[PDB]
Amino acid sequence: AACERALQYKLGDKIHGFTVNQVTSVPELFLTAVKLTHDDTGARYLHLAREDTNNLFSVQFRTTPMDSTGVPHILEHTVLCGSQKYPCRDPFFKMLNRSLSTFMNAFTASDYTLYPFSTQNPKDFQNLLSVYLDATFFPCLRELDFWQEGWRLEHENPSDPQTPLVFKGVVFNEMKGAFTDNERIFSQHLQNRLLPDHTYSVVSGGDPLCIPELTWEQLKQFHATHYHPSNARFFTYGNFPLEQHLKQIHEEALSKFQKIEPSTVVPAQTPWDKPREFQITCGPDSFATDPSKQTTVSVSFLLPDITDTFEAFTLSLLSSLLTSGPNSPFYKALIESGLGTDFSPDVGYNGYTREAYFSVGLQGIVEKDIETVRSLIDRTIDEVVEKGFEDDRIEALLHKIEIQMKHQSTSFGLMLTSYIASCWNHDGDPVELLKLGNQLAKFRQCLQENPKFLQEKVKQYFKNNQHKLTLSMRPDDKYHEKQAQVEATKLKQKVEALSPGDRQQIYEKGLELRSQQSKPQDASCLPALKVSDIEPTIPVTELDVVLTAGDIPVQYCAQPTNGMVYFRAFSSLNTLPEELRPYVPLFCSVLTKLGCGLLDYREQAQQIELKTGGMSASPHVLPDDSHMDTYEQGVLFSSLCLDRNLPDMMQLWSEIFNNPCFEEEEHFKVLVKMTAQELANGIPDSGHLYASIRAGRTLTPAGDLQETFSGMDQVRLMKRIAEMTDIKPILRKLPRIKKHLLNGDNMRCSVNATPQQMPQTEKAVEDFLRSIGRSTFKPWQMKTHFLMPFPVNYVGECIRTVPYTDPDHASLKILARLMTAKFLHTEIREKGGAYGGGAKLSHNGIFTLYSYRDPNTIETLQSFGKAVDWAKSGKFTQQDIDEAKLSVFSTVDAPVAPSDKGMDHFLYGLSDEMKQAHREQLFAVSHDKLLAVSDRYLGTGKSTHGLAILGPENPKIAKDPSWIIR
Repeated sequence: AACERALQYKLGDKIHGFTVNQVTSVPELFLTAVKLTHDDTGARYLHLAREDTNNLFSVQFRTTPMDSTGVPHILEHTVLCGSQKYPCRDPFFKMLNRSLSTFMNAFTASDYTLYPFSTQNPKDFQNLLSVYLDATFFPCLRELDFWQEGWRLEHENPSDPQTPLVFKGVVFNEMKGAFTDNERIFSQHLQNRLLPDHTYSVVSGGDPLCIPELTWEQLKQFHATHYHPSNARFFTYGNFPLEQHLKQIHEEALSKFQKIEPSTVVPAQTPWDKPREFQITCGPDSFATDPSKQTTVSVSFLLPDITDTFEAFTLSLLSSLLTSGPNSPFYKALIESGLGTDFSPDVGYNGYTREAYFSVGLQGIVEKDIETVRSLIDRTIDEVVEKGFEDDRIEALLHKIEIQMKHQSTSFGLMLTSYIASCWNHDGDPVELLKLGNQLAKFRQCLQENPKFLQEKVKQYFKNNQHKLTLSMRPDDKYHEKQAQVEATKLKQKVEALSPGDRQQIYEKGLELRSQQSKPQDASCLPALKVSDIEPTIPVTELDVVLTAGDIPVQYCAQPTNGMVYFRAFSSLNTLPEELRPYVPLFCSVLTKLGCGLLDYREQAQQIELKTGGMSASPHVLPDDSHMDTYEQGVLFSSLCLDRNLPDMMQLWSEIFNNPCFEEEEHFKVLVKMTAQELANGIPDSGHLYASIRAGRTLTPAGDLQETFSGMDQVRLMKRIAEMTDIKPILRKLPRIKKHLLNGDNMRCSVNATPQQMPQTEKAVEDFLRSIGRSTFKPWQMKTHFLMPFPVNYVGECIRTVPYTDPDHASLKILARLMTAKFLHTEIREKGGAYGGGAKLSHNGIFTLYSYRDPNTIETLQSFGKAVDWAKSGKFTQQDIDEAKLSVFSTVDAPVAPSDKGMDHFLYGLSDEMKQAHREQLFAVSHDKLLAVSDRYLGTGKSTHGLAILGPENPKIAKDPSWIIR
């Protein structure tokens, strides 16, 4: 096994130029941690050897910007457009089709950047590790790649010099979209204000007004100073041997550098002595939203540095105690006070920065109450100092921590790297941060030996700490108007300062960039795989449906879930009246948080968090793979629990079915308002999803109903519901849904658990099931534009293909991945400047066309017209089809955690006879078939086309009478 061998490194062993410094076991996580340092370049290596296939490698570079120009983000964003060993254009989004990797993506945060990737096939791991090593340590920083990828000047047509020069770029629109997010605006301003001393004072992502002050030479110097491997943290996770990683790294990249000192350390923020206060302004509230109540307030403190692991542990626990749940002091003080609608952005602990900053505050309040809120918060802290915390809540919190320690996930390496990145960015020993068990034992001991421990901590960091702050934000109806005007003024200031020779230079450089883009060029220099590497057969999983008292089919699975238990239960909806369908999402939202039998919502929530590890309920619409318009709707009462707490949880579920409290009204108002706000916030960050859903509404009964359950109609409805003052008519609906959905008539349960816990689970599930009651489609074309005050655009469009078992559906899943990887990724992201775009084939058979953060709309609708023409013409080689197969078979074979194998058969009904049937219709894909399927479905007049676009108002779009404006 990986762990046993990995526990066999002796202190002081030289391994391919590395050195052994510390090895430790982590049994609560079942892994082994190894710390190594290179004898010359000083880069740190962390190896988390753990017996899981999906291995991960990540390289980290501390990027400490000193301005808002946005240099570290663009340096990260551009080194994915060539290098020395692979001078081909775009090595990254070409290796997205020459690898079996399930994750391959890169991140950049305030004071660091980090390139991880995780995969399962060792040869593919070696290939992509070489690609990253070369494409970060030795990139050819073409100025034209900076022009394409960062910011540049360009006419409305690089061929015509008679149209004005505007800014273009991908990072530019990326940040425009990122700061379309009011939460992000607030958090950015808060971090800048509370930490104004040093690098956190400036927008490391670059402000959409301060990007143009960045020049190519600055970028090259930032790279030459920051990406030297003395600023390199290497982190690898999984079962592949260590010698491979170290040998490849040392004898590929590290040998060509020498030791420097990375004078980049972020210094401590100076302590204030007087509480401060500020004011920021943001964009308006989406649609019909009362202008009065849109203010936001915070009171954010300053916690110690995260070099001391235990102090940060204790303060994280304390913040969770103070903020989370209807049993927390600030929930009772602030949330139920009737002023706000939710907590503030970044509420609770935030250890992202060098020093943690607790935050707390409302939003949706009226301005005149700000001092009120402040007083509340201040007063509330006082109360805690004189009371403390109820012991049962502490026990529930520790139980939840234990659950999150034990629950097995598919992507453990990614979570480990994204969890230790911040703490290890600042010379902090990361092994100590992995040992949750040791620190929980320490926490229990320290809490027991002194009863007032948490009271003293709250006093020390909330009473006697002067580094407070009180930020307050207000909506401006013309915030983005002002941003556009100042950007236009900056454009004019930058343009008139240019000689005609430089104008001709810009024009010729734009033409050369266009040539470098649209020229069909080579990619053979990169390593790759073959479809002879995709495994031919997948192992089968053991299922055993067991009818239990008396017609309830109850699947079971025996997985190594580490002593945890995963109950699930799908209950249908066919007998429900049609008029109560829209509120079914609301019913599921409030079902598990209103009162169960003899308990009230605070007691029930304390139970739920004491016994289980979460108890949700969320409607699904599952389509059928033997007919186009056959769908099974229904709610999925998922759950989770430790082994011992199994009957208790099950009793809870019975209580939730038999006796839900539909008369607690104040907490229902609170939950409705809070969740409606939470749905109103999210429309930007998932604009393409909403657009695609509204487009595909009219194609499929399943599509229309999924639009009702999660489309824009849902947020519209919830906004209408949280506005009302009389919530009686809505709370009088819930019994009518409980009497149709909380029974055992049309219900199929499921269980995942270790075999040793299988008979006890049999008994408990049967007890629960005995403890419950036992009582033409014509596709049609619609267009729709949603007026949304955003800078960037979100475009959707759908096509109606054939469902899963149809032979043609198999080939389309290669074409859809083919168009994205070759044609759409170029004519949308690299040319149109968007953040993302392409096509997918939904499991139901909807060929959807989407765009993510698109500066333009009509071109993309036309770029989609050129998408079918390019495919129908067959202008792709045979290896291109070999590329798509390698891609899809890295998506279809994405590893599944013990918690869900197999939930596809339980939900969608895919027996391993039908998966292998489809898996071989994909190996049987040839050039002639892609031509045969493309001209059949995607052609004009061959299907129905539903369109939907989210974005700012546009003259041409609003003109066409063939469009609907909403």
